[PDB]
Amino acid sequence: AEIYNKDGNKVDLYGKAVGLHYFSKGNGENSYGGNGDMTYARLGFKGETQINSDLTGYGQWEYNFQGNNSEGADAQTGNKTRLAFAGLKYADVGSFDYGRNYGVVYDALGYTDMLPEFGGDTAYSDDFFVGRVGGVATYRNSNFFGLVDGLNFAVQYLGKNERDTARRSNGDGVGGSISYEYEGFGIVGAYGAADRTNLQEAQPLGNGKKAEQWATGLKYDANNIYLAANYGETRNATPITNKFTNTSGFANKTQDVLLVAQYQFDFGLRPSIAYTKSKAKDVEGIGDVDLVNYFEVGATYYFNKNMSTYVDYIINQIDSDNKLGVGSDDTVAVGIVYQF
Amino acid sequence: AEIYNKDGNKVDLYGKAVGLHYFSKGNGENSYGGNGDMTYARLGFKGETQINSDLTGYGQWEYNFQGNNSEGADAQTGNKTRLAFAGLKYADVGSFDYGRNYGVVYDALGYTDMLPEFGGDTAYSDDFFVGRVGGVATYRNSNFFGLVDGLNFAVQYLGKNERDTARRSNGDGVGGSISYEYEGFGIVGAYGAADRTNLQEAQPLGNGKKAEQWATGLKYDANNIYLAANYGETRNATPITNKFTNTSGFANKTQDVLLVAQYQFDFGLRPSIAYTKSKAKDVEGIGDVDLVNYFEVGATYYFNKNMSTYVDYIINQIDSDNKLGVGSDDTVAVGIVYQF
Amino acid sequence: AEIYNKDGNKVDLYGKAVGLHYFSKGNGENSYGGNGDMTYARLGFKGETQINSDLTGYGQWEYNFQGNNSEGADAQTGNKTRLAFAGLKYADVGSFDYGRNYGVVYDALGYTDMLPEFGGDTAYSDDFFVGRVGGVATYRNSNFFGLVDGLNFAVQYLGKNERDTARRSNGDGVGGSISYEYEGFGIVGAYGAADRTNLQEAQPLGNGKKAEQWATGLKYDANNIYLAANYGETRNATPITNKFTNTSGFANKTQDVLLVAQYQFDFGLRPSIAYTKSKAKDVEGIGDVDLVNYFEVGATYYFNKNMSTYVDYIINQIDSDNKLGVGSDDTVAVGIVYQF
Repeated sequence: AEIYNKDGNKVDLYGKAVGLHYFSKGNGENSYGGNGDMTYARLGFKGETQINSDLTGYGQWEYNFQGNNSEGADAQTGNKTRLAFAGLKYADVGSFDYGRNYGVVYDALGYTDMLPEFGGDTAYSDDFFVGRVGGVATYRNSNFFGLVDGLNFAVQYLGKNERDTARRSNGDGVGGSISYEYEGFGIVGAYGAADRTNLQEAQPLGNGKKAEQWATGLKYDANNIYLAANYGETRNATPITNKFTNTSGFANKTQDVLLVAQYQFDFGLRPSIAYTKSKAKDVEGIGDVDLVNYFEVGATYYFNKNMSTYVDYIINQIDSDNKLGVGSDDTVAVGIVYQF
Repeated sequence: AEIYNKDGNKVDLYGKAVGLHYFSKGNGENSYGGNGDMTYARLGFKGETQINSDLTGYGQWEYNFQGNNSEGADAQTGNKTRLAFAGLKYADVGSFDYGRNYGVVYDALGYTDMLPEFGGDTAYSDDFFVGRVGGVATYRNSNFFGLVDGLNFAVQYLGKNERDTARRSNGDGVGGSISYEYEGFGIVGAYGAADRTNLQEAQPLGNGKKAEQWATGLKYDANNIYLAANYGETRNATPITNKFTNTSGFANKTQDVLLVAQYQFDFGLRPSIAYTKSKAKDVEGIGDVDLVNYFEVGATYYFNKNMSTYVDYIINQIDSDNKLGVGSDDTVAVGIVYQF
Repeated sequence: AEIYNKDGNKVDLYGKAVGLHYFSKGNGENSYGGNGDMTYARLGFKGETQINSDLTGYGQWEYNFQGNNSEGADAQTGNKTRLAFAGLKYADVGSFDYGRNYGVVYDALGYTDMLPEFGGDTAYSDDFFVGRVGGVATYRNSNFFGLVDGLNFAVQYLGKNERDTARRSNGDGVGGSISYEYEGFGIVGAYGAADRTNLQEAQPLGNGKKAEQWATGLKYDANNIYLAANYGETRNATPITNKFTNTSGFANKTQDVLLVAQYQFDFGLRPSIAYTKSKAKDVEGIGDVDLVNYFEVGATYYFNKNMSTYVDYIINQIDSDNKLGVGSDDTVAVGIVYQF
């Protein structure tokens, strides 16, 4: 909501409350998304200030508050800042921001990250360029300097983040993306590469000094229809766990595909169908193994721009024999959302 | 404060800062409420959107920020989300919300939870139906489908929350409440029952597979007067500790009474008197033992709807011999509050 | 931003997003400010309500959200409430607030805490009267009861805070400050003294039962110029670490000086030069040793009241032989800030 607009500065305070539950058999330990209460809230602000006719400054901060914790010792489980960045945008020259922000490969992966609750499986947080990540400098360009309608490109530098776990760490790297959109159609490519830290190199799973991620997308978003596909591959980038040996690391190689189809009826119903598969290769001790493999059926009803509910069912196709011990059971999410 | 109201959606951003101190003898270790700085702040939003003439959607999120922690290693002690839920309300049919919300037995216990700082002793957080708790689905009905002025009822399902401590866990359960209010008078009953988790069943204190809580209330709230009483009992629900053996569990049985009387002078003074007693029975190794036993005198002055101060004194009647090692000393709280 | 103003109550919701990076050689382990992403955000509210013609009530809460953490296990590192207090102000009689607030010796140290990113080295958090601290009661007086233009004084009681570390603890104490400002000139003195806790007395570094801090300031702030100096000394108050022995405590004695000079050009550039030196004496096993010793050059450009960027370079003069193992390398910070 726009809670302040004066002197060329406008501020957006936003947020939501999501009542959310997952249903899966038994513990949910052997399932796609687990089991139980998953309620949470969000709070964020995004600001935009007019410095002059050609120059705008902006910033944004976004936080996640889990609402499925006690008020006791686990009160903080899963809380975090999601975004925190400030930047400048000039004319048709381009924009630059720094902070915690989306890695550039998400420019492609965004095409399919459209499911009510699940999906966007390969867009991992703190995983180089595929998702939200800290210390990223990003240059963006709209309509090629104002010369080409619908053509955008982006260049991003990722600072080194040496953390106490290999999962959330990374070395220095560079990536970029390019996209063209014309009258309903969208196409996008993105690539990123970066050094791995010594801690990542010390993990049992994943072998190499460099990490690489890329992905391409096609979409059609005209009127009430939404169709999109993504394809991508990664080297030493995708985080994995062997539940049998309690071993952790990254996948030497992955190949992923994501498809989504949805339709928005004017009366508020938005049915959804999707497919996602992420395969890993050359995993030490395992070889080839599916990481994600499922169909999705679901729907969201929008009462309005502020209220909605949704069901999201995961027809999980990972088999009970999966060599990594990836969960084989289905998961369904039901939720009710208030946002401003 | 209503910081946004447009297009049928209104948003309330609220919060307060409370400068608060407790005074009790010595360490305060042997006292009712402890000793020292107890300053804190709150932040929350509650939203309400008009979907149509008969349908409203709504959500709310509420957080506690302790202000008596250092900026160091204890920076987070006692911080938590208090409420996080969204729901729909239709005509006279009723309302439904899901998320972290008040257990239905609080519909009764609310009558006496009216003291400036203390009181509401049996309304434990994450304790089934008596207080705030996660994963609760709640149906509410006002004026019996629009047919009976002042008659309300509520039905609530509590999802299982299997946490890492028995204190904050619970199994599946169902509860409800009914209340009738007419011209100053209020009466209310509520009951709740639920399964206990294996972790709760493994604790030294408390024996049984089921937990049960109920309570009834009477109140008079006309003009400047406020009088209210609560009575209630619980089985395997009330959390307790034996300080001698450092043993923890739940009370097999409790019987509780809460009384409050207050008067609001037009010039802003609101004097308060209260009595609270919570007895436990069949406690392993102990038998019968008082958990809470005190009189309360205190007062709040309201400078206005935004500013107030208060003193709250606890005449603690727990004896120095208390078999559980419950604190025997008095406690007084003094506070100054800014809220919006 | 003033997001609500009605019925004599005005509320300020403010905050910022700061994209921030530090550059220092190698690990940055041997440097002044370290190395890497240092992005963060702030959120706070400050409220002011008219109780009557002579009486205003007020409160404020301020929180720090680090934006250089993963969304994983370190998600919370460095997050905290900075301020949380409420108070009343009456006529020319004075104001009183309680909560987490600035220690009174900061009334002096504020003169030089003016650098873009660094500086204000001796204003430690949770360090008695020099910085933000919990459970402080503060009386302030403006213009000597309305009798003396520019003369202010303050008296502050510090409640005991017995925490789990000696660093963030303190005993009871009292301090005050006095300041006089006339047409660009400012002068200020402040003193504070307090008991030390048993935990502080048990630390290897620092010997004594009492802690003491004082400081004086002179400044000139007319037009576009800013000049200020501070001098101060402390006993058993300044927190220190011996990196060689991994020993911790407080400095028996410190003597500190802080100088700053800045100029604000009308077109938005604000160049900055500074000097800071903090020496410790009678440190067990060491004797005399510099804690801080550097020159600062830097600048901030203000695009407007909402947008800015800055570079801050620390010419670190601590030598590589420093007996405490204080970092000897330089550090430069670059940042881009959006605030409302």
